[PDB]
Order: sequence, then structure tokens, then C-alpha cells
Amino acid sequence: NSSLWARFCEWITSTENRLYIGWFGVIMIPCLLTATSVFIIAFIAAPPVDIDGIREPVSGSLLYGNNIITGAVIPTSNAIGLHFYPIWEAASLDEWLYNGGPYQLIVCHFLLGVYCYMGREWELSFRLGMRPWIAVAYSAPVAAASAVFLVYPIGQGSFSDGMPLGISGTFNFMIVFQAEHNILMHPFHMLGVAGVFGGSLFSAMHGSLVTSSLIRAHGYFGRLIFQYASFNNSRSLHFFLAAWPVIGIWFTALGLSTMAFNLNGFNFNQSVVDSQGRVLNTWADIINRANLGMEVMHERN
Amino acid sequence: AVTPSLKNFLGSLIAGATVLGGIALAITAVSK
Amino acid sequence: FQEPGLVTPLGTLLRPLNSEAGKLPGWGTTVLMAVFILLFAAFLLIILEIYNSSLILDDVSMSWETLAK
Amino acid sequence: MEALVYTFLLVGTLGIIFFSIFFR
Amino acid sequence: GLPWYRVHTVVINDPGRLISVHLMHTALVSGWAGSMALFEISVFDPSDPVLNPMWRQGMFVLPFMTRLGITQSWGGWTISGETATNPGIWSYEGVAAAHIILSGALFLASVWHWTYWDLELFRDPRTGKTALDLPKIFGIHLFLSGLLCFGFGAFHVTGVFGPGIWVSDPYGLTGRVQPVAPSWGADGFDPYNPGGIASHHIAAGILGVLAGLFHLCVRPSIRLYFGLSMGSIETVLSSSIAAVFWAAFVVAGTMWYGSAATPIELFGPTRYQWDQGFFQQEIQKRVQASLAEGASLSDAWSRIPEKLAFYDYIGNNPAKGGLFRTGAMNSGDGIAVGWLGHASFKDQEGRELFVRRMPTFFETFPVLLLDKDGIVRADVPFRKAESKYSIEQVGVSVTFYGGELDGLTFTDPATVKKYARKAQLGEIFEFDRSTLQSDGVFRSSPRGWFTFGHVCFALLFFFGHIWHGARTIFRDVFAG
Amino acid sequence: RPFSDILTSIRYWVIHSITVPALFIAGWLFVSTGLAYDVFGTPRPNEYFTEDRQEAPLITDRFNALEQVKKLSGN
Amino acid sequence: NIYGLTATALFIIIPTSFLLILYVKTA
Amino acid sequence: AIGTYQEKRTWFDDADDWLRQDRFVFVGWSGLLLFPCAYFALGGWLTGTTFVTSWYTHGLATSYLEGCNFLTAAVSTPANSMAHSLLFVWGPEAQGDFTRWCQLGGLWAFVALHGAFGLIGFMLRQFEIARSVNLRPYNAIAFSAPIAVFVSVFLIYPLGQSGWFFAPSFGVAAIFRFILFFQGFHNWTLNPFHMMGVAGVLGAALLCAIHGATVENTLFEDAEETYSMVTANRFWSQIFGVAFSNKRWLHFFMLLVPVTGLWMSAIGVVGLALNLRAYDFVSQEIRAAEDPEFETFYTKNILLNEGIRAWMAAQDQPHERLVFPEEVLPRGNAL
Amino acid sequence: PNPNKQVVELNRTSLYWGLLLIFVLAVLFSSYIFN
Ligand code: CLA
Ligand code: CLA
Ligand code: CLA
Ligand code: CLA
Ligand SMILES: C=Cc1c(C)c2cc3nc(c4c5[nH]c(cc6nc(cc1[nH]2)C(C)=C6CC)c(C)c5C(=O)[C@@H]4C(=O)OC)[C@@H](CCC(=O)OC/C=C(\C)CCC[C@H](C)CCC[C@H](C)CCCC(C)C)[C@@H]3C
Ligand SMILES: CC(C)=CCC/C(C)=C\CC/C(C)=C/CC/C(C)=C/CC/C(C)=C/CC/C(C)=C/CC/C(C)=C/CC/C(C)=C/CC/C(C)=C/CC1=CC(=O)C(C)=C(C)C1=O
Ligand SMILES: CCCCCCCCCCCCCCCC(=O)OC[C@H](COP(=O)(O)OC[C@@H](O)CO)OC(=O)CCCCCCCCCCCCCCC
Ligand SMILES: CC1=C(/C=C/C(C)=C/C=C/C(C)=C/C=C/C=C(C)/C=C/C=C(C)/C=C/C2=C(C)CCCC2(C)C)C(C)(C)CCC1
Ligand SMILES: CC1=C(/C=C/C(C)=C/C=C/C(C)=C/C=C/C=C(C)/C=C/C=C(C)/C=C/C2=C(C)CCCC2(C)C)C(C)(C)CCC1
Ligand SMILES: [Fe+2]
Repeated sequence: NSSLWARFCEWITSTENRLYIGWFGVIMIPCLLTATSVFIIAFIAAPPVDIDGIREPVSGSLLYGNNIITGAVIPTSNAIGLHFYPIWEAASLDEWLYNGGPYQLIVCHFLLGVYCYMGREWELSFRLGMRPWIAVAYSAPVAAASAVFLVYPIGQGSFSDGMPLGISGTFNFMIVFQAEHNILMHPFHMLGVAGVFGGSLFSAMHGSLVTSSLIRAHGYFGRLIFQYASFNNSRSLHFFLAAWPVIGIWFTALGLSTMAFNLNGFNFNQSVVDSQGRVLNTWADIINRANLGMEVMHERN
Repeated sequence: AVTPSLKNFLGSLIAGATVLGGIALAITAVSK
Repeated sequence: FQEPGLVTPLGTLLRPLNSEAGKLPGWGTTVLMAVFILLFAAFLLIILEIYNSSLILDDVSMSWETLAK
Repeated sequence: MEALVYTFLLVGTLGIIFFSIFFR
Repeated sequence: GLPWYRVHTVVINDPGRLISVHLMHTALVSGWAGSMALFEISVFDPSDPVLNPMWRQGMFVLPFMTRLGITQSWGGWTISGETATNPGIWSYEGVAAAHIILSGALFLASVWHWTYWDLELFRDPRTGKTALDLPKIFGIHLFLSGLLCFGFGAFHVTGVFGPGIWVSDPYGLTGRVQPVAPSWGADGFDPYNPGGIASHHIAAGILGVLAGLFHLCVRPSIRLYFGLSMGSIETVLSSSIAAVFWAAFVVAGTMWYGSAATPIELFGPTRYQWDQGFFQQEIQKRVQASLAEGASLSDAWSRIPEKLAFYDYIGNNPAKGGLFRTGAMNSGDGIAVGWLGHASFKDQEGRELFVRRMPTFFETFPVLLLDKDGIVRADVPFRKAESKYSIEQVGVSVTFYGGELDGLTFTDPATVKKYARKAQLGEIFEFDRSTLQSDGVFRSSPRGWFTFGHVCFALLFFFGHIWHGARTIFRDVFAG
Repeated sequence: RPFSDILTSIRYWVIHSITVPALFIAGWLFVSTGLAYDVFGTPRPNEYFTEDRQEAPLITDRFNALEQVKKLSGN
Repeated sequence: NIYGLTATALFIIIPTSFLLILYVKTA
Repeated sequence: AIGTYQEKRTWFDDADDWLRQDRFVFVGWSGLLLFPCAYFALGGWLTGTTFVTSWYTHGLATSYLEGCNFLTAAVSTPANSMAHSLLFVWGPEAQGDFTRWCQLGGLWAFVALHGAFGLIGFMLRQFEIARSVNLRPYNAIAFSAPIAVFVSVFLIYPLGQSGWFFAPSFGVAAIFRFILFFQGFHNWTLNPFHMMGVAGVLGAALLCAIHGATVENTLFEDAEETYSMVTANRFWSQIFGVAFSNKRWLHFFMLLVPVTGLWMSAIGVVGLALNLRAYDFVSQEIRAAEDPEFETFYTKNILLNEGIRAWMAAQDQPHERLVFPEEVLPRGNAL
Repeated sequence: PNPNKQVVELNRTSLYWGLLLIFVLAVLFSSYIFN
């Protein structure tokens, strides 16, 4: 601010830059760049991490016999738990890397970056003179990122339970999470799946309808579906497009946040029983058997 | 009807032909 | 029009086969076409159900064993 | 080796990103 | 200018250039056939047709070449493992060379048709513009298709003026190229009836020539002409794609489920033969029949051909490979050298134990030594798991009947554990992975790869048919 | 003819005042009387397991499955 | 894997070259 | 009377005129295939969830009558013994006995086939309606993606497998069972085609949300476009870096993303139909086998898949009659 | 001559689209092709 006749303030808020920095960008760019650099470095080369303090060094670095799909940034060691573990607390850089400190560094910097990214979206909504709710829509993926990276560690009491920064790591986190919390049967994740499927559905319908209409719509959709279309006006249609995926992802992020605090999905085990009391199996308890397999195989111990 | 399966299949064929004829006659009658 | 197009012996020989482009009044033989559609559908269902063992015939065996017969 | 070719593909993708956002 | 995806649309209104591009595609396909045949013959290993057939060597075009009669080779070997004293003009190398020569000739014809695209044949005699009389062109081509189908069914498959086709016994032990007398009864529609193929081709060729004559002598009705846009080439393209992915689905299903047109000895065993224990049932029936005659277990199992035991092995199951497990089966479990023999597991008490075979789904499966009644009398603990009925505790012993290890008994817990882990896959076989540095992971058959490719292509061509039917029906709005 | 007019009019309510409850009662008798179990083959709560079979039923025959299911069920 | 490396190199090369020559033809 | 060139009126003309009337519901010629088939598919599913049981097919009690709720109710697939039999009411099994046919699980085949033909009829309805008002049938082409998914997962996948038993039963909990089944057996998450499909689906959801938010936020104050294309373009150029300068291409991209994702998913499930699956990386498998200390998230995923398989096959595949003793069931503490 | 011929047009945006698609498919499928 006010540096050299306010030239720095003029440049930060300047809209002539190819990428608008903005005062929220003042925090996003350093945070996001630090997270990006540390993530790239850790993915490319980082010693194996004890994701749990059992002293089993899980390895997620490419140089350590991994590929892009398998490579990941391992969550922080369960011994650390929720403790703040920057570089200056570890006895040495090797110890910091061995306990999974890069994961906390990346997660913290990245969460701050995405928050400041919502902030930049608002800033350029205001600068260009338009209605600032693109940040509200972006709050959905940010909410899910916080739920998987911050809220779930908080509820589970350890950053080892956060989603690994990888692809195979993401699948393992999802499998574990289904094992422990029955994500599939929780109404909020069900609503989120509905949100994502409907988002794809409405994206496809909107693209097709607008592409076909742009010869240089309402009647076609009206005759197609028997209840016709309530969103005859394009403004309402576009608000619906914004709202459906956004609130679906809001609700799945909230569902994950609730399971962080040990509020699992629907448990219909032994829901239906025989006259004598014998348990009659359903799809619910087959899902339960799958969950039992995932649970027992997770607990490496 | 050399086998029960063939008898049943032919019966199904005539039943489906009857259904098609019925829907055709219905659309014909309701057309005008 | 402009260029009449290249003239070759094979072109002249095969011209009558391409001289009837764009040409029958009414529905023509569409009813016979539909009859053949239905017959072919019935035949396809017959062979499908034979393959699927949903149409068991005494003569057929529907297994590799029929190779020895 | 395998890791080096993976890194080459990733940095090429990043270069494509940079060219697309800046080199219009 | 035309976009990258629309560029070929330039040849829509030029029938001569359409001939040129179709000729070029046909030349490319024939050249691929010839080059593939040459490559497969180069990498083929006909030393062992029993334990190392073509399907174990990941050969795609060789099964089709040998299905219709090409057994001999210019290299001095036949497909049955014998010596081809007289290979003749038509061999694997001969067929490949013929396909390459055809590819070159078709390329030259494509060039010629590209250059001289302004032939008067395509110009309408009365209108004076390039127009294709699609109904009559279809009549001509359907007449030709029916004539050739009848010729194939009555001269090639039947062996009247041809070699016949590949016919084999149900278990694919002894199969050869034989004349195939047509079967006109209901059994003609039995898919595993070779006579069905000949009868089909004869009847379909007769009806094809009849329909070609009809479409030549009968013009389309105006109502149908405008309904199907018969004057447009793109409706023809959409309908051709429709027929093409219908054929793709049918052929993929035939290959996957097996038939007389996809012999076991060429494309390998089917998944549902392993699932239903086809070869296991046959082997057990043969062994029981031999034992009923009074022969010993070793003698009874020695009569079982090694080929049958090889078929009774989950590695040959096409549904055990991986999407990216590239290469032939020989690069998976390894080239099969010999048959060890049937492993009978007897516990200390005296009961006979049978290993629960691996279902097709499971990649890793628990090793369970069951009883006659199906009770789990023994197993192997999951790695370093607590043992209650482990091989070490129950002390089951494995005795080998037939094969290399005939009349050999092992009581060592480690050896019995290894042989049980091997026997859960079916018949126990010896593989030399050092020859090809085999990875030890199963790989799919040419049957399975053909099915995968053709079902994927059938779905893609369903999308293509959808798109082209849209374009031809909606030509008015697609281009004002 | 339109939804507002047809549902607002009392003719719809009076004609459907004796039908909608009739259908609801028809379903209630269909379920309570046990006809649903008889027609749809759903076993009653007291007949999931028979005296011969004390585990989940399994059908093995592909073609001769009618008799197998007849045996597995109470019949 | 020599086969995999060759396939990846070819897949990187030929379509990139095709697109680039198309651009050179018409930018 | 009415036609191209003075064509006499025929029955077909009257039928076409009636079927295309602008009544409350467009029936059309494709209606004759859509309405019966779709109606019977929905009715079959509702009846199966309400009354018909799964006891004799899957050894499960999955219906409202038996005590299951909406989530756990389903129309279970036929038993593995039926293999790929279409299970007609008149077929060689359940020869006209509707009760036994329901008990055989043939109601799933009824629902699946009638729904396949209802989907075909609905695509044809899209084509017919697009032609009626002279618009490009891009919506039918878009719907080709869900039809591809359905044909791949409900028809092609069981056809490639041992029978209809392993098709996804029409139910919420049953579909979750199918999803976990793919996870445990096929490692369907690791399949690159599933990866492309999920990328497409999430990208389509992102496009939906972003397009809606921006069109609603770049609206003009108080025949002409209602939102500022230039403003949205500038906003995304200076926020993200890339923006859509053409509305036509933007909407076509929104069309293309989910369609491509679902089509790649369909191709991957076709591959899985033959067990052609990208289950494992052989290099990592051998590295882990030779080096016990080596461990990654991929090896952990393989272990979890093995756990799912071994702990679920006992009840999910009754036809196999698998009885795993407690000592052989894989466990984390047993590694 | 060539009465109906059109040079293919591939603007910069389409170029970057194709390059990104190819490189994304490469990074996705290399881990499996190498295996
Ligand atoms: C449907 C047609 C078909 C079928 C079934 C086969 C089947 C087979 N071939 Mg043949 N081949 C074909 C076409 C076909 N081929 C063509 C067109 C060529 C010319 C290039 C060849 C050239 C060829 C050679 C040179 C060799 C084979 C070999 C083999 C065998 C090993 C397995 C395999 O294919 O690799 C595994 C297959 C794959 C890994 C591909 C499947 C994975 C999918 C498609 C994704 C791949 C990613 C890629 C980017 C495509 C996706 C697009 C994306 C946008 C979605 C098997 C018998 C080998 C053999 O043993 O023969 C002696 C061998 O050496 N084939
Ligand atoms: C008999 C088969 C057949 C034929 C003759 C055509 C012919 C045509 N199609 Mg159709 N199409 C087909 C199948 C077919 N297609 C299938 C199966 C699909 C499903 C994907 C499509 C989807 C499709 C679309 C979506 C479009 C066309 C278009 C076109 C026109 C331009 C072709 C083009 O893109 O050139 C240029 C081609 C390229 C630049 C190649 C692109 C690279 C491909 C994707 C990968 C390369 C694969 C490899 C080299 C070939 C081996 C695969 C083979 C074994 C199948 C032309 C009239 C376009 C059209 O008419 O626009 C108005 C159009 O928009 N087609
Ligand atoms: C998703 C499915 C689908 C869709 C949307 C279309 C859409 C289209 N097709 Mg294609 N087609 C398909 C599947 C499909 N087709 C299949 C599977 C085949 C067989 C190979 C064809 C063969 C085909 C040809 C040959 C032609 C078209 C044409 C067309 C266009 C006009 C509509 C038409 O001809 O009626 C298509 C109507 C149907 C597919 C529905 C018929 C439903 C049948 C009669 C019911 C049978 C039920 C019976 C009991 C069988 C039960 C099976 C089993 C349970 C035993 C349109 C773009 C025409 C075209 O290009 O227009 C100019 C054209 O010439 N199609
Ligand atoms: C009109 C829409 C329509 C469509 C497309 C279908 C389609 C289907 N139904 Mg559904 N169904 C419908 C209406 C429809 N149904 C209605 C209105 C009812 C209430 C009665 C039903 C009740 C019903 C039941 C209860 C069942 C089906 C089943 C089926 C499937 C198998 C039908 C079959 O192959 O035999 C019918 C096929 C034909 C008759 C072939 C048609 C070809 C021609 C017209 C016949 C031959 C005519 C020719 C001139 C004579 C040849 C003589 C020759 C023998 C010598 C298939 C998916 C079965 C199924 O698969 O469920 C699992 C099943 O169980 N449907
Ligand atoms: C689970 C997700 C999902 C559902 C439920 C769904 C549903 C629908 N989408 C439609 C349309 C579309 N879908 C589209 C794109 C997409 N749709 C997607 C995903 C979905 N689409 C995705 C991911 C995309 C992106 C490609 C497009 C482009 C369209 C349309 O044009 C159309 C529309 O207008 O949208 C509103 C409608 C089809 C017309 C109809 O009633 O069927 C008629 C045929 C029937 C009913 C027979 C099929 C019956 C099937 C087999 C189910 C039978 C069994 C039960 C009814 C269901 C069991 C449920 C249990 C599993 C819980 C319907 C509302
Ligand atoms: C060491 C290192 C670096 C680590 C590597 C990291 C690693 C482990 C992972 C990365 C590997 C990787 C890339 C894997 C993913 C591969 C994968 C599966 C790819 C999918 C490939 C594929 C072909 C799938 C088919 C489906 C498909 C086509 C999906 C495309 C998805 C896609 C791009 C979606 C759109 C995304 C997006 C952000 C769009 C925003 C566009 C935008 C700004 C529009 C906004 C907008 C809206 C308006 O309304 C208006 C008006 C205007 C004007 C406007 O602008
Ligand atoms: C106890 C039953 C309770 C039912 C619920 C109560 C409400 C009443 C409902 C009655 C109907 C129930 C279903 C029958 C339950 C039942 O008991 O069926 C039994 C009966 C089979 O009887 P059989 O096989 O023993 O008879 C042999 C021959 O005489 C006739 O097949 O099936 C039929 O009625 C014919 C099938 C339906 C009609 C033909 C197929 C229709 C599809 C045609 C598609 C053509 C393609 C068109 C393309 C466009
Ligand atoms: C002229 C002539 C000659 C010669 C010739 C020749 C020698 C030729 C050759 C030719 C050839 C040599 C050809 C080749 C071809 C090939 C091809 C055509 C290929 C193709 C391929 C493809 C198409 C592929 C595809 C793919 C892949 C790669 C894999 C999978 C995926 C896909 C599918 C994409 C002479 C003088 C003697 C005589 C006269 C004639
Ligand atoms: C002939 C035939 C058939 C047919 C059948 C049918 C056609 C049926 C139908 C059926 C139906 C057609 C049914 C329906 C049902 C319905 C229901 C069951 C409903 C329910 C609903 C609900 C539960 C709701 C709820 C809600 C809530 C509370 C929230 C808010 C809103 C709402 C309202 C959404 C059978 C199978 C017999 C046999 C074979 C052949
Ligand atoms: Fe829009």
C-alpha cells in the first residue's frame, strides 16, 4: 500500500494485468504458489511417510517407485495428529519429511489460497460492475476441499485421515471413508450424487438445446417432457443451473463434515428379520459385508 | 409345438401380433 | 453442365445402371416390405431364443457337444 | 527413466497451460 | 474452410472421389491384413501345437486365416505341427503376399479414380449433374453380395470346390479343415453346428440374389423415397453403419460365447467353458470311465490328453487378462512346457480333498481344500494369519497322477501349499517364464481381445449411426 | 380442461370421492389379506425358512427351475 | 518397457505434429 | 389430397396426423414404443420394490412388503443359474406362472428390457420433436450418452459376465452394492476410462454451476442477449486465464463434456464386461512382493479390494457356495 | 481441377485444445501403458 506514490496499490488493483491480482490475490498468489511448489516437489521426490505412527513408511514420491496415478503426498503422520507441524518444529528436515509435514504445508497454504480465490472472484465481480455471487457458487468446491482436508482431520483428531494429495491416494481415502462411515448410504452424499448427476444432465441439456436453437427451445422441451419447463425465461434456467450442482456439493461437503464428527450414513443392518428372529439379508448388509472387508483390511496395525 | 418351448414361443408371437393389431386399430379408430 | 465429363468404355457400359437416378407412385411395395420386416424379426427372435436356450428344440442341442453329434 | 518421462509429460502440460492462458 | 473433423465431407458430392477414398481405405485394410499376417508368421512358434497353439501366442489374424483352410506355410510347417511337404500357392505367406499385392493395386486404383473424378458415368443423363442412383446401386451390390455368399456357402464351406472350414470335436482335441455338408434341419440353427454355416450361406446367398434382382427391377416408392431420403448418400451411410454395428455386436457375441465359426483350437477356450467346468466335467467323465474298466489312477489319468488338461486351466480363460496387460498369453503365465498331472490331495485321516477352483472374477482367491461334501477340510492362512486348518497342521499330501509328475507324492507342507495354490487355477502346468520374461499375470485371449475391440467399435458405431441419421434426417436445418 | 379449472371444480372431487378411497381400500385388502404374497410369490414372515431348508434358498437348474422354486418355497 | 516407451513417444509425436502442420497450413 | 405431388390420402397419413397433434402430450410415432415400454419399466420396478421378493434369486428380502424401505428395496437380478436367459413369462423356466416368474427374478429382466426399449423410444421421441419444430437433434445425440451407459452396464456387462446375476439391480442399496462390487473386483476406480468419465461428469457439473452463476451475475440491467458476454469473458480471462469468447462454442462444450465422459465410461465398462480391467501395475506388484517394506496407496488399494472380494463373495455370490473359514479371510492385522 | 476443395482451418484455440487433449491423455495413460 501507498508504496512509491501508491504505485504498488495501483498495480495490485490494476485490471490491465493479464491475470487480475487484487488484494485477495496478494495472499492467494504467495499461498497458492507455495502450495504448488511444495506439492510438485513432494510428488516428484520426498522420502516415504509414516501415515500412521506404526513405523510403516508409505511412499508416495515418483522417484520412490511410483507413477502419476499411484504417486501422492502422504497425509501427516498419525503421531502428529492435529498438532501444527511446520518445518521449524521438526528436529530436522528429514524428520519433517518423514512425518508428512509437506502435507500440512500444502493443505494449509492451499486452503488459504482457495479462500482468497473466492475473495478474488468477489473483487473482480465488483471491479467489473456485476453481481458478486460467483464466489458463492465457488464456495461449493471450496467447502468440499475444506471438508476433506481440514474438517475431516478435525473430527477424526488427526491429519493422517485427510485425503492424500494423489489419485490412488484419493481412491484409498474414499474406500476407507466408505468402510468407516458408510458414505454411500448417507442422505447428504446421496444428495450430492444427485447434484453432480443433475449438473451433468442439465449441462448436457442446456448445451444441446442452445446449440440446436442457435440456427443463426421452449416448445421442444415443452413437448418432450410432459410437465413442460417452469424455467421458460433464460434467467431462471441459468439460476437453476447454478443452484443445483452448487447446493448438491454444499450438502455433500456438509455430509462429510458431519461424518468427521462420527455421524455415519444410514445403518440398515438386520433391518428385516424372520418371524423367529433370524436375520434376512438385504442389499444393506451386503454393503455391510463389503464395509467389513474394507475395515479389516484398512487396520494394518 | 414339437416342444413345449416352441409352443410357448409361438403363443407369445401371436399374442404380440394381437397387441400390435390392437394398438394399430386403436390409433386408426381414434385418428378420425 | 459446362464440362460433359470424361467418356470411357466402362462408363458407357455402366451408364444404364446409373440412368434411373431419382425415380414409383404411391406406397409401392411398402406393405410387402413390412411383411418381410415382420418375418425377419420373427426369424431373428427364433435364432436368438435358440442361441439363448429360451427356445428348446428336440433336434438342436445348443452346446459344443453338437459338434460330435 | 519412467519418473523423468512422467515429469516431462507433466511439465509439457504445464507449458501448454501457460501458453494457452498467456499466448493467446 | 472445413474444420478438421469436417474435412472428409469434401468428398460427399464427388462420386468419383468417393470411389477413390473408399478404394484407399480398402487398400489400407488389405495392406494391414497382409502386414499383420507376415508379422504373425514371423513371430509364430509352430513347434508345439498342443501346449503352445496360436491363441497362446496372441495371434489375431492367424486364427482367421486357418479357420477357412490355410494350414500349410512356406516355412515348411503346417498348423498341426507336422511338416508341410507341399505348401502350395495358398499359404499363410501366400495369403499375406496376395493381400499386400491387392493393397498396392487398390492404392493405384484409388490414385487413378482421384485423378479422373469427372467420369460421365456419375452424371445424370437427363439432369446433367453428378447423381448416384442409390436404389439401383444397392440392387447391384446386394445381388453381388448374395451371389458371393452362395458361392462361399456352396463351394468353399461345403468343399465342393474348396477346402471347407475348421471343424473340431466339442473339446477341441482333434480339429481340422474339413468339408462341411449343409444341415437344413433345425440343427442348422444350432450355433455350434458347422453345417449351419454352410446351409446359412447357401440360403442367404439365394435370397440375396433374389433381393438384388428385386431391387434392380423394382423402384422405391415415392413415400419411402422421401421418408428415408433415398436420394441422399448420408442416409445410406447411416443405414450402413447401423448394419455394421449390428454385425459387430453379433460377431462379438459369437466370439465371446463360442460357435462353430470360432473354434476352440484357434481362438482359445471360452470363459463359460471354465465357469461351467466343461473341460473339468469331460476329464472327470473320462477318468471315471477308465477307472470303471479297472485301470489304476495313474493309468487312467495318463490316458487324458495333455491338450484337454491345458484347456482345463484358468490361464487360458479369456476373462482373466487385463485391459493394459499387453501381449500374448505366453507373456503372462509363461510358455507351457508340459503337464505335471492331476493333483489329488489326501489328508492324514485318508479323505480326498479337492481344491476350490478360482472363479473367473477373483484375481487372488483363498486356497481351500474341500471335501466330497464341500466342507473346508483345509486351506492356507492369509499370509501370516492364525492357522487352524492350515496345510502344516492338517498335513495334507499331494499325489500326482499322469503327466510329468506321474506317481509322485509330496508331503512337505511348503510343496503341498505351492501345488494347492497352483491347482486352484485348474490343471497344474509347468511354465518357463524365462523365455519371454513373462510377468506372471494372466492375459486375455484373441477371443477376449476380439470381443473387447468389436463391442467397443459397435458402441462407437452406434453413436456414429445416431449422428449420421441425425445429419441425413435433419439436412434441412443442418444447412439452410 | 386446464389443471386449475378441473381441480377447482367440485365435479372432480365428487366423482373421485368414491374412487380414490376405493382404490386405497383395494390396496389395503390386497396387502392385509395376504393376496400379495400369494400372487407375487413373496414369502410371509413365518415361512422364509422351511423345516427342510434352514438357509437362504439357492436355485441351480436353469430350465427345470419351476419345480426347484416350488420345492424351495413352502409349496 | 520398450514397447510402452515407444508407444508413448509415438502418441506424443504424431498427433502433435499433425496439429502443428495443420496450424502452419492455416493459422 | 395431401402429400408431396398429389398423393391420395392413406391410412398412414391419418395416423401420422393424429400422432403428431399439438395436444397436451406429444405422442408421435416414437410414442408407440416409448410410452408402453417406459410405463411398463417404471411399473415393473415399482411392483418389484413393493411386492416381489429376491429370496429365491439372491437370498435377500428386498421389497417394501418384506420390510425394506426405499433405499434397500430393489428388483434383484435373476439367479446366476438363469445365466443370460431373458426370462419371458412364457420361457422354458417359469412357463407362464407369473408368481414363479417373479420369484425367478424375471421381473428384473422385464424392467431392464422394457427400459432399454423405452430409452430407444425416448431418443426417437427427441428426434421426432426436433424434426417437428425444425431444430438440430443435439439433445438426442446428448442422450446417446446415457443410453450408452445403460447398454454398457445393464446389458453388455452382464452379457459378458456369467449371467444377469451380476447386472446392477434396480435399487439404491443394490446399486451401491454394484458400485462396491466393481471397486472390490475390477478396481474400477483405477480404470483410466472410469477416470475420464468421472472427470467428464465433474467437469460437466462445474460447467453447469459456473455457467449458471456467471449468466445470472453478468445479467443486464432492466431478441437480444440478457447477459454480457464481454463481461464474463473478461472476468474469467483475468481470474482463471481462459474464457469463452463464443456462446455457441461454450454451450457446445457444455454438451460435449458430460457426453464424452459417459461414453468413455461406457467403453471402460465394456472392457470390464470381459474382465479386461486396469486392475494392477505389474511393476509395483513385483516391487512390493520383493520388498516387504515398500508400500504405497496403490498397494493399499489392492489390499482393500482383496478384503472387499473375500468378505463379500460369501453373500454376494450364493451360487458359488463359498464358505471362507475365519482363518483365511484377509485381515489388516494378518499382514 | 478441384471444384469442391477447402483447406482445413485450425485456429490457435483449436491447436491448444488438441495439444492439451493429447498431453492429458498421455499423462493419464502412460502409467498404464508402462504398467
Ligand atoms: C480389434 C482389433 C484387434 C485385436 C482384437 C487385436 C488383438 C491383439 N493384437 Mg493386434 N493389432 C491391431 C488390431 C487388433 N489386435 C491393429 C489395428 C494393429 C496395427 C497397429 C495391430 C498390431 C499388433 C502388433 C504389432 C501386435 C499385436 C498384438 C496383439 C495381441 C496382444 C494384445 C493387444 O492387442 O495389445 C494390448 C492392447 C491394448 C493395450 C489396447 C487396449 C487399451 C485401450 C484401447 C486404451 C489405449 C489407450 C489409447 C490412447 C486409446 C484410447 C483412446 C482414448 C482417446 C480414449 C492380441 C491378440 C501383439 C501380439 O501378441 O501379436 C503377435 C503384437 O505384437 N497387434
Ligand atoms: C462407415 C463409417 C463412417 C464413415 C464413412 C464416416 C464418414 C464421415 N463422418 Mg462419421 N462417424 C463414424 C463412422 C463413419 N463416419 C463413427 C463410428 C462415429 C462415432 C465416433 C462417427 C462420428 C462422426 C461425427 C461426430 C462426425 C462425423 C463426420 C463424418 C464426415 C467427416 C469424417 C471426418 O471426421 O474426417 C476427418 C477425420 C479425422 C480428422 C480423424 C480424427 C481422428 C480419429 C478420431 C482417430 C483416428 C483413428 C484411426 C486413425 C483410425 C482407425 C479406427 C478404425 C479402425 C475405426 C464423413 C462423412 C463429421 C461430419 O460429417 O461433419 C458434418 C462429424 O461431425 N462422424
Ligand atoms: C438407441 C437406439 C436407436 C436410435 C435412437 C435410432 C435412431 C435412428 N435410426 Mg437406428 N437402429 C438401431 C437403433 C437406434 N436407431 C438399431 C439397433 C438398428 C438395427 C441395426 C437400427 C437400424 C437402423 C436403420 C437400418 C435405419 C435406422 C434409422 C434411424 C433414424 C430414423 C428412425 C428409424 O429408422 O427407426 C428406428 C427405430 C427403432 C430402432 C425402434 C424399433 C423398435 C423395434 C421395432 C421393437 C422390437 C421389439 C422386439 C420384441 C424385440 C425384442 C428384443 C429381445 C428382448 C428379444 C434415427 C436417427 C434410419 C435412418 O437412417 O433414417 C434416415 C435407417 O435407415 N436405424
Ligand atoms: C409396444 C411396445 C412394446 C415393446 C417394444 C415390448 C417389448 C418387449 N416386451 Mg413387452 N409388453 C407390452 C408392449 C411392448 N413390449 C404390452 C402392451 C404388454 C402388456 C400385455 C407387455 C407385456 C410383456 C410381458 C409380460 C413380457 C414382455 C416382454 C417383452 C420383451 C420380449 C417380447 C418378445 O420378444 O416377444 C414379442 C415379440 C414379437 C411378437 C415379435 C414381433 C414381430 C412380428 C410382429 C410377429 C410375427 C408376425 C408374422 C407376420 C407372423 C410370422 C409367423 C411365423 C411364426 C410362421 C421385449 C423387450 C417379456 C420380457 O422379456 O420380459 C422379461 C415379458 O415377460 N412384455
Ligand atoms: C442417475 C442419473 C440420471 C438419471 C436418473 C437421469 C434421468 C433422466 N434424464 C433424462 C434425460 C436426459 N439425460 C441427459 C443427460 C444425462 N443424464 C445423466 C444422468 C441421469 N439421467 C447424465 C450423467 C447425463 C449427461 C450425459 C440428456 C441429454 C437427457 C434428455 O434429453 C432427457 C431430458 O429431457 O432430461 C430431463 C430423462 C429420460 C427420459 C425418461 O423419463 O425416460 C424414458 C425412458 C424410460 C423411463 C425407460 C428407462 C427405464 C430405466 C431402465 C429405469 C427403469 C427402472 C426404474 C424406473 C429406475 C430404478 C432406480 C433405482 C436404481 C433406484 C430422465 C428424467
Ligand atoms: C507432479 C505433478 C504436477 C502432479 C500431477 C498431478 C496429478 C497427480 C494429476 C493430474 C493428472 C491428470 C491431468 C489427470 C486427469 C486426466 C483425466 C482423466 C482427464 C479427462 C480426459 C478426458 C478427455 C475426459 C473426457 C471428458 C472431458 C472432455 C472432460 C473435460 C473436463 C473439462 C476440461 C471441464 C471444464 C473445466 C473448466 C474449469 C471450465 C471452466 C471454463 C470457463 C472458465 C467457463 C466459464 C464461463 C461461463 C459462462 O457462462 C460464460 C458466458 C463465459 C464466457 C465463461 O467463460
Ligand atoms: C396371476 C397374474 C396376476 C397379474 C396381475 C393382475 C393384473 C392383471 C395383469 C394381466 C397381465 C399380467 C402378465 C401376464 C402374466 C401371465 O400369467 O402370463 C401367462 C402367459 C403365458 O402363458 P403360456 O405360455 O402358458 O401359454 C401358451 C400359449 O397358449 C400362449 O403363450 O403370458 C401371456 O399372457 C402372453 C404374454 C404377454 C403378451 C405378449 C407379449 C407382449 C409384448 C409384445 C411386443 C411386440 C413387439 C412390439 C414392437 C413395437
Ligand atoms: C504398389 C504395389 C506393390 C507393393 C505394395 C506394397 C508393399 C504395399 C504395402 C502396404 C502396407 C504395408 C500397408 C500397411 C497398412 C497399414 C495400416 C492401414 C495400419 C493401420 C493401423 C491402424 C488403423 C491402427 C489403429 C490403432 C492402433 C495404432 C492400435 C489400437 C488403436 C487404434 C485403433 C487407433 C508392388 C510394386 C509390389 C506390386 C504392385 C502393387
Ligand atoms: C401388465 C404388467 C405389469 C405392469 C405393472 C404396472 C404397469 C405397474 C405400475 C405401477 C405403478 C405406476 C406404481 C406407482 C407407484 C407409486 C408410488 C409407490 C408413489 C409413491 C410416492 C411417494 C412415496 C411420494 C413422496 C413424496 C414425499 C413424501 C416428498 C414430497 C413429495 C412426494 C409426493 C414426492 C405387471 C408387473 C403386473 C406384470 C407384467 C406386465
Ligand atoms: Fe446459457
